[PDB]
Amino acid sequence: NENLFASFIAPTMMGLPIVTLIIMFPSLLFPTPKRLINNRTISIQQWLIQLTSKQMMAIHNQKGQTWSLMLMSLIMFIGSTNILGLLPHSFTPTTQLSMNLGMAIPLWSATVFTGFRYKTKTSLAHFLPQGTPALLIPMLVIIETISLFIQPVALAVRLTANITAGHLLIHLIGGATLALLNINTMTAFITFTILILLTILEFAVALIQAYVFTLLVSLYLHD
Amino acid sequence: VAYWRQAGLSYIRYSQICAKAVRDALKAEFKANAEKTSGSNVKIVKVK
Amino acid sequence: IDTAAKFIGAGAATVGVAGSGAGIGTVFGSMIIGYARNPSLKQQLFSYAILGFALSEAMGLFCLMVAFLILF
Amino acid sequence: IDTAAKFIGAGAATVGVAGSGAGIGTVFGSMIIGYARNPSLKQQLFSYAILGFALSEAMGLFCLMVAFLILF
Amino acid sequence: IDTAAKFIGAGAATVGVAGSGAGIGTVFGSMIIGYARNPSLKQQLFSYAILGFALSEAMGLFCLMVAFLILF
Amino acid sequence: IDTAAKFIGAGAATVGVAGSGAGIGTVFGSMIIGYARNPSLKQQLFSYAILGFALSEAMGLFCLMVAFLILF
Amino acid sequence: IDTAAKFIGAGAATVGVAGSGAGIGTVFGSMIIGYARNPSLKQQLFSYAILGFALSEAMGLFCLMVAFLILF
Amino acid sequence: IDTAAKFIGAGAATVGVAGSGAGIGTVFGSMIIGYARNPSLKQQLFSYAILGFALSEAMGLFCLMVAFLILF
Amino acid sequence: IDTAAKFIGAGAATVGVAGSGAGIGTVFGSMIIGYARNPSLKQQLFSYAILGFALSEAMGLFCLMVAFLILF
Amino acid sequence: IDTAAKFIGAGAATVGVAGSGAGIGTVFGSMIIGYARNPSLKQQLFSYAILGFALSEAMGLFCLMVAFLILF
Amino acid sequence: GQMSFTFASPTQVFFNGANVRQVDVPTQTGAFGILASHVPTLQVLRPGLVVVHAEDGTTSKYFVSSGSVTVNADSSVQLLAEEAVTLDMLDPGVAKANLEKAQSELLGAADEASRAEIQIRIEANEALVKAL
Amino acid sequence: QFQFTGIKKYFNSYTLTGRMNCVLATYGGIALLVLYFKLRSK
Amino acid sequence: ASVVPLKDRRLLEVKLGELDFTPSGIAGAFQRGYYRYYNKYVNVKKGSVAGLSMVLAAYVVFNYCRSYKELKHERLRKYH
Repeated sequence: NENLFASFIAPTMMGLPIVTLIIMFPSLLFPTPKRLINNRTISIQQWLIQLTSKQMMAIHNQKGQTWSLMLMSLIMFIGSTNILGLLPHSFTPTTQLSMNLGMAIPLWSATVFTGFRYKTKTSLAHFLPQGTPALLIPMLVIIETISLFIQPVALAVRLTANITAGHLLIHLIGGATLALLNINTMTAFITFTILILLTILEFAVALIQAYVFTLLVSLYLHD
Repeated sequence: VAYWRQAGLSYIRYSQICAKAVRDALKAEFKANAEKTSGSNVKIVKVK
Repeated sequence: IDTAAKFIGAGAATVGVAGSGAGIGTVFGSMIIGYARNPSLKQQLFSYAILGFALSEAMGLFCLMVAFLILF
Repeated sequence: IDTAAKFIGAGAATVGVAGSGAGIGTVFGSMIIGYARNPSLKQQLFSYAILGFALSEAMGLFCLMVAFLILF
Repeated sequence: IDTAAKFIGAGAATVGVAGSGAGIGTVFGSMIIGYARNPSLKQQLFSYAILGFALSEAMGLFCLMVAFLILF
Repeated sequence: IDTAAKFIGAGAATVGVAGSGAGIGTVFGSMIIGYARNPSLKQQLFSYAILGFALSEAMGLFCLMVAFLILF
Repeated sequence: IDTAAKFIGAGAATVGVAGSGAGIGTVFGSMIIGYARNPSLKQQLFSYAILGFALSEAMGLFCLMVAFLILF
Repeated sequence: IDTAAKFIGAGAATVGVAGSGAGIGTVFGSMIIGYARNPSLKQQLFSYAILGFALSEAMGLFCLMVAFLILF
Repeated sequence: IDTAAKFIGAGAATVGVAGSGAGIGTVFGSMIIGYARNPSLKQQLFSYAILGFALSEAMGLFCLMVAFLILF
Repeated sequence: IDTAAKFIGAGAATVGVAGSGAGIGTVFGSMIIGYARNPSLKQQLFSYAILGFALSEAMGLFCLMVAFLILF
Repeated sequence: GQMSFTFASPTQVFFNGANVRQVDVPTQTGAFGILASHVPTLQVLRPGLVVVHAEDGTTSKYFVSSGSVTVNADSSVQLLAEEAVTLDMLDPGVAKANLEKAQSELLGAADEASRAEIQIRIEANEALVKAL
Repeated sequence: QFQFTGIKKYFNSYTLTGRMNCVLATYGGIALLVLYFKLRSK
Repeated sequence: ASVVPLKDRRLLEVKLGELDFTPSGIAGAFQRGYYRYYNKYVNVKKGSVAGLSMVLAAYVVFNYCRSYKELKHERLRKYH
């Protein structure tokens, strides 16, 4: 009975203040120069695109490369609006589940209607995998279609659910420091747990690779 | 892959050393059999 | 009456993460034996450690999503 | 009493993802080692992991759909 | 109270489909590590995964059909 | 009240077939990397495959007979 | 109320027989890959499997033996 | 009701030997694929697999020891 | 009813924090098979284990606050 | 009603240690295949298994201490 | 069974073409026993022993400097060796001082090629001292 | 109004399939209604 | 008022870090921006911290105002 942890009971509030300012604000962090040589703070933004435009280009190698100049705009928005919110009292728009159901469905259904305007038969004859055996046709095409319509829900809900899960352990491990007016040795160890956990919460960049990329595979496979 | 790889060496370079490292460890009765090999006979002259 | 049922339905929901507590244990133990064979870590071998990590934590944290909704 | 048994009813069925929560750790821990031995990932050797992931994350959200349909 | 056991019974009965979750994460990952060493997939290599997928799937949907037949 | 304990334990028993769903995955998984080296398939590979399949079943089916024993 | 504690101890104890059913998929999976190196099979290669199979099932039956004690 | 708390606990603590049941199934799944490279059997290959068994099943057996104290 | 509801939501949450012990069995264990192929020891080899050891424990000490979140 | 919670709580809290044994068989099941490739026993390999048993059991044996404070 | 154990050297031909049971191969990625339908593998060797097992009472002992296996499709393994030396003609007294010699010269290597080479030399010299 | 002709060659290329927010719009309208419906019955 | 807020960002951006006007940012006003922290963020030479870390320090104290109404907590006194 040496080190008694404490807790504080307080509501954890994802309120909704004025959003249409907060959305526009990580656009003005990135400038664009009309010059040949630039000014050594855009120049490391301009290099960072060159890299990851050469990995969502290499797989496709089609005349579906026209689509890929948009997919690098999709990575900078939720790459920024997940990285701004680590600050003391900032607010992330990708916390709320509303816009992510408007980021999945106008993009996911832009893929199944891409081959249906050109191929019209073999896009969803990709439901036929192989040299058809007999005992498992109905066990297959009720499975590979129930794992198609999961994909818009599978794409949006994986983003909202772990981003907000980062924010609660920021509060709760952090709030247990404030309410630790018992023995002062254990206060540092909870603080040292925080400054490790904030390094893990720069996997909010790592979770945007797993949103543009499984949009490519959900584009490359259909087209 | 090992430490000789990513260093600039090969297997024939590996085989010349661990032959001599064995062959120098012999007693001083079978020394002439280390001279039986005697790889220093062939010479190399280049075109340029 | 359902105040306990608020608890155990949350108290049982949390142990569904116990897969992904081991599922990332595979992908980091399985990387070092993919690395000691072939020391080219700056290539795409380390990039398949994080996407395997992120796709496993994507199925990791949202099991705790159903935990709070039963509470709150 | 209809409400309370629903609250623990979805709590037990949360952990159906715990099989897919670590079954996705193995198959993405087995392409770290199959790309290490033979660098030919751009053929079948990557599309056999996503096809491994589609037919294994079909069963993660498959059970949470039941834990919703027992709740409402 | 009779329907109260009808709901919590299918709550744990669909945990048996999680066993077809982590059990399928291996047999699709073993067609990664054992493909590069021997490219003969159109022979019985892919065919012994489809048998390995389906007959591992048959114990997945069987523990789903218990949760229907316990409730109705 | 008698139906309350019956309808939970029938679902509480059939989580025992989940562990059979795990062990059945390796048997069609290791035979993939077992046959990939050594194409001597019509010999005792497959005969050791079918014995391995129908033995993990008998640790899954044996609970299922006990699972129906609870109901009757 | 006296009957209800019989069936939770019946349902929850039978769960543990799932684990040893997962174990004998490993040892019969590993005999397929051990034979494909060195066909010395009818010697202690195969005999170590029947060593291991009897020893894992002895644990799982030891789990199942308390199901008949605590029910009765 | 006071006797009911005795019954509910041990069937829950029973299942802590399920993983230790499979935790001895893999230590014999190694010595198949371990011996089949290097026939140095009667030496410390087999003598180590003895130690891994009796250590791991003891930690399963202590999980059954607490099942008796909940029972008694 | 208050101290009744709190504790069985707390014990049933701490099951998930030994659900990541089975991962560091693979993380600390698969260092062995990597170290024997190549002894480049104080390279990223042992340090990739720390990226495995403390990230898999980071899902272990994940749920332990959530258990003490429902202690109070 | 206090007695009905203390006994289900610790028996629920014992479940996780099954996760510990199911990884601790791997950390000697990798040392069997470790020493059988390269006889480097008396050097750093065997001491890692001494660390490997000591580490993952500390993820396990703490969960038993969780069961005691529910009981006491 | 039905295994022509070929094994030779440039100087003198050792156990050749004879049906011998089990062969030890000292190899990077460890030693592996040859069991009568062993899977064909063209792996080259590291320094170490070959303890070859026959029905003639007891096994023989040799030592390969740097060899190569080519076990074929049928049951026919061919082993080669640059220096398949016998052990008893080795002198332990000069052999120990080499191991402490090269480790003393590790940090005198101003390049990156020879620094692997002295790591080769201690590995070849560690190979004999466990053997003897 | 020059936020158009810089990207007007891009629009009628891919908005043939990309500007199908009708499904998104339909879902949104329904979502607002259900919320209102549950607050109507409180 | 639109040409008023537009001439805040344009004037500020050129002055804070980089633009005969492009090399004016090559020396940079980062030496002017430096003295606020203590010395330590010295890496602003070509990845410029004080150019960026002022906006993000402005967006924090702007969002401290909205939260102030909710987390009051203050007694009939001052803190330590």
